[PDB]
Amino acid sequence: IETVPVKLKPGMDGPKVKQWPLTEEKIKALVEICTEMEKEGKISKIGPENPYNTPVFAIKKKDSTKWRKLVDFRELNKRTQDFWEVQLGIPHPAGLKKKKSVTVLDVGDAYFSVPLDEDFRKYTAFTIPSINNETPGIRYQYNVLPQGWKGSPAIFQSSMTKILEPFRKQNPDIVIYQYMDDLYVGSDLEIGQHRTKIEELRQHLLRWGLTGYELHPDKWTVQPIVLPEKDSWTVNDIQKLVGKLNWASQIYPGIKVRQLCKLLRGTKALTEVIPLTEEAELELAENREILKEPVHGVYYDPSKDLIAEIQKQGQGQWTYQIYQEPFKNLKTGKYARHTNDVKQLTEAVQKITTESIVIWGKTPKFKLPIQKETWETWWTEYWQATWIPEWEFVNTPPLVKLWYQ
Amino acid sequence: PISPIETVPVKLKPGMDGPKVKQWPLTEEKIKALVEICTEMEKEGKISKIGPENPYNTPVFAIKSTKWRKLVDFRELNKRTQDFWEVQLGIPHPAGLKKKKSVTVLDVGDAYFSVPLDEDFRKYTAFTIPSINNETPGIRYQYNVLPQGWKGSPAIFQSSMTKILEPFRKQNPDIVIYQYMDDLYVGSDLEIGQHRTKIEELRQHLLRWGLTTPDKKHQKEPPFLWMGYELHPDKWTVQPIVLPEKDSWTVNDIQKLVGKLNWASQIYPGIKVRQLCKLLRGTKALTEVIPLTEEAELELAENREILKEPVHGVYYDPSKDLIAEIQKQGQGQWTYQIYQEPFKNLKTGKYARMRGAHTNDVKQLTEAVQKITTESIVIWGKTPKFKLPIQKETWETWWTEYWQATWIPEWEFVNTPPLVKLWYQLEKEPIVGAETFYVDGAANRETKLGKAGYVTNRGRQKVVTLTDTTNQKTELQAIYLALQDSGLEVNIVTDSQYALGIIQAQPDQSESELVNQIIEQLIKKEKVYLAWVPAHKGIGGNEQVDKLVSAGIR
Ligand SMILES: NC(=O)c1[nH]c2ccc(Br)cc2c1S(=O)(=O)N1CCCC1
Repeated sequence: IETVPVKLKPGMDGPKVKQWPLTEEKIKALVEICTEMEKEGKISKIGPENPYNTPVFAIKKKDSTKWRKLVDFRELNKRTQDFWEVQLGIPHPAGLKKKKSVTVLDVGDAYFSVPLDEDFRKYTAFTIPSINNETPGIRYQYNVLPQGWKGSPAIFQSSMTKILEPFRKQNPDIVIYQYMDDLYVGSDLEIGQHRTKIEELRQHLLRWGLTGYELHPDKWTVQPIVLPEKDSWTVNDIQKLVGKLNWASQIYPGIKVRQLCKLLRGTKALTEVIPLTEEAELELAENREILKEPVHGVYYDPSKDLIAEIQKQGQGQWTYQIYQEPFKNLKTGKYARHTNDVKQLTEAVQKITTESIVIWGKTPKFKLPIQKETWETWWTEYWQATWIPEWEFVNTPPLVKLWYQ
Repeated sequence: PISPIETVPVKLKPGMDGPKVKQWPLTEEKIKALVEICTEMEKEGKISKIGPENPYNTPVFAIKSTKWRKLVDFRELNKRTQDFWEVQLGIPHPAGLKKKKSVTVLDVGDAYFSVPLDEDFRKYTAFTIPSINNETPGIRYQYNVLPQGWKGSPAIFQSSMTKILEPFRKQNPDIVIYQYMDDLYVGSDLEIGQHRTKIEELRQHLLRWGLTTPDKKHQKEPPFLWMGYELHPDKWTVQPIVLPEKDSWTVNDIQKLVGKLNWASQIYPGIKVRQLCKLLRGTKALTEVIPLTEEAELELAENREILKEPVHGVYYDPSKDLIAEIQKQGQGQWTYQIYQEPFKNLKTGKYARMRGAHTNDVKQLTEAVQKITTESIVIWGKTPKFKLPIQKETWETWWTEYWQATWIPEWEFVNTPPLVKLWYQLEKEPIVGAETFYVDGAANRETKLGKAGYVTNRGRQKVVTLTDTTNQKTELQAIYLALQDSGLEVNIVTDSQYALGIIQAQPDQSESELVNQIIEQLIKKEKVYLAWVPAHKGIGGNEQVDKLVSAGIR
């Protein structure tokens, strides 16, 4: 077979990303996996004259005892964005998010049958480290389209189309979208009928080598800002209410506080019960109405990155907002739960990323309420996805969490 | 002997040609010394003569205790050479090694000079011995082997040695060989006789690959001094640490001491450095004398006491769990020890780090665990089981209510005071029967002056003036006023998200002395409820302290 030439981003070099430290059992799982890939010609050992590096990890992958190798091509993907995105971009379908049922299927094995351009191989270099650095790292590079590299689906596009052609012709109303190593399959069929079509799809993929996760985008609704409903309002209660309402505005147009504040004149005790002058009740009355509805005026801009912020609410609950301009929320939601904070945050991240792929065809850059190092040591312990989003580490603002509870 | 090993292909950086630096004229004695050195190197295959057809050049020098040495200045070729993969990604920690019955070190003779250089690259290694008084040409050579001082040498050497060792390793998996620069450490659990025998078999497999190594009678006996360590087959310690006796200490003397104490801290437990370090703050010249503060003198004395009498660590038994214990040594100082068998330390360490501006022992302990967890993954490939001076209820109460996520590996409480604890708590609800203080601060950016104050629901008010402040400082000054004038039980309402965030995280220590004064007050109270309201709304007491505090300062 022939190879498609690949170039980096002009006056841009390859990735030189440090390999993070791995545990004994992940190192052994990788040595085993890599020894088998090499035997099959998928990757080859390399010399000191390759100064590139991309990190590598081992994950389990949902309800499986088997170890999966996971390559972090976040940097290489950044250095090849003109190739996979402009040159060979994969259109994302707007109808996908509308389907009642969306099934995710792992189609990454497809890639190892396609060879990689010889002059690009070197940039796919990675290392298997040893414990205590007692031996030198095992160095390899790829000979075939690697999993996790956004150039692989871009290149394999034409073959995927040939493969899905009969199934698509026979089922004009089912939407199939490829994102990285997965296929997203949506339909409006009744569930047993949807699962039946999925098995049929697996039969076609099976004829070409290839060999799931179940969403319901159409059932992805609200997650407003809620206001309290109560009898007996305190000075302290009112203040909290205007604080939240005051913050609700900036994002929501119409929020009014004058009447709520008029209730609070003078220098009162916090524990002072204060009867809501009907003038007021009509205010949070219309505010409550404002808050139940959608933004208005906020649209997705494809030329902009998606950001996702997450707040730890406590007792298994986490809140999140996705946006491009701060306060211009494209989406808000929640995620709820042996589970520590890291394991739960890890699942919330994967959940938000998958919805984001379904909705916009792209992943968000996450702002994580956690110490970098803690995240770094723990994330792969519970990571199951084959992609990795971008992330930063932040310190949650005090009030932000209460406003989203 | 130059190794029969395959060659590593080398390239110049993209869009660059080889070096072309002119040779400075040398003295006659230098030219002569160089002519002798090269003819000998050429008569051994290390270098080869070339002509005026090759156009590259690198300076050569000659230096002298009375024997001549050749010096090739590869600076320019180095800048044009491609980057390579890193030689070592880290160095092993002795605590991570396994105990060994017999251990030997073979130093590789003429290391670099035994490995061939890519044929297509030799050309850029061209150098010229100049003619006498430069009148005439020059003798021109190029390298056939890895040059001393060349960028790619270390990596190409190690890669070659890795390729050469594989065959042996496969046939002897029960044997450890560690590659370090030009040395080879060889360890086994064999009886002295069969170890000596496997060495010889190694020394000969290397010999077949063009690499010489010292024979028995010539190879060193443990303990092996390596990387600042002293290694025995059954134990390890740091190399001999001498803390000088000095009447006067200069910055350079304190810096060196601090580095030796930091190095010893890997195995001598309880080593302290904070008071000695405080002295290096500000600083004058490396030569200037620094009087030792009291504190600095107590720390030194305490360190001196810890250091008299050797201490050694044991090696790693991969069949057993690792236990890490941590103790609070004082304000911001933590000390830890790692063992597998109670009290036989593999290693020790200390942690001090201030993460942020305001902090608490709960957050510091948890940061210390993180630092140890990471170090463990590195040294042993597994996390340890921790023993912490913090009660389980304390930890879960904190982690549970805090906004940041966390996860510690498996741990158990251990009663070694001081125990970690939270010093005060804020109320979840307003206190009935408590005076309410509405606080506020204001600062003028032009003049840098401001005012801090309060108005209570029970009649009081106060405004204080401040002279070289900031808004942030006024808002904190305001909260402090309310805590001074209030007596146990109080409700404080601020419009400062900044001051709120700080207090809500239950700080026990801060970089800000004002913050420390607030903390000292908070610990004195019975009950404190603290709440926030948006500024510039009609909000009662707030609008009043705002106008009070704004007067003249905006
Ligand atoms: N790999 C090991 O587990 C190991 N263990 C040792 C114990 C004592 C001595 Br002396 C050397 C050793 C060695 S070694 O010789 O390989 N080498 C010493 C420097 C770092 C590793």
